[PDB]
Amino acid sequence: ANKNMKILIVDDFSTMRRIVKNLLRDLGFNNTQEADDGLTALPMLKKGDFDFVVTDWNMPGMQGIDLLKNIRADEELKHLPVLMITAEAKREQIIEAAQAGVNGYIVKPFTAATLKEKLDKIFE
Ligand code: BEF
Ligand SMILES: [Mg+2]
Repeated sequence: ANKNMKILIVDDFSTMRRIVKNLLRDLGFNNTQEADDGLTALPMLKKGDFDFVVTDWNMPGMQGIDLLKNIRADEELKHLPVLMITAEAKREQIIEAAQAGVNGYIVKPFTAATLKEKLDKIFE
């Protein structure tokens, strides 16, 4: 588990990207960059050579679910682990993200404790 892997934090809420960034720093990860919607994340992922994606769901531009499908439906981006963070706690929606290929999930609000937990869970 590289602690200097390039990570993209996607969320329409700036403060949330901010919180995620610091929790990640707390766990020994400071190579984070941001995108405020799935529409701005894609082009970044398209040439940024990121290693990990943490994405919100509910986003006006391109919903987090659609972003993961684009990442998956893309031969150069389909190995990217994706942790979905979001308020949508409905099982039917978690299922949907699972079928779409997400690697992990985590419901807002969460702590550094819970985050690290999820991260380790993901690396496979
Ligand atoms: F905006 Be995410 F669905 F919390
Ligand atoms: Mg949102």
